[PDB]
Amino acid sequence: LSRLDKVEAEVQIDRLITGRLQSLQTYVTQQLIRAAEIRASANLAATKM
Amino acid sequence: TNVYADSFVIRGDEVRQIAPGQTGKIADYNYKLPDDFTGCVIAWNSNNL
Repeated sequence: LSRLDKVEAEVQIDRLITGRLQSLQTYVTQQLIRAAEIRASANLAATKM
Repeated sequence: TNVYADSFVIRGDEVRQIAPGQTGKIADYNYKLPDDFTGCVIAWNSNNL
């Protein structure tokens, strides 16, 4: 921001948001997959318990 | 639906300041195009008048 006049920042902050927003969806989609992995393990624990 | 036709006279150098989302004196303190704009900028010389 403070380097540029905002009408340019609107462009740049995309490549930040587009980057970070993605990096979340990577991390999130990971957790969901990893959650199910624990999920099946938790079901096995309930079965053994 | 409803158009706004507003006109004025500026210098032949400062007209590049007239652009939606730029800086310089005419767009800084004189006349301000918005951040999200639709219309056309029509510009010509009237040096003979």
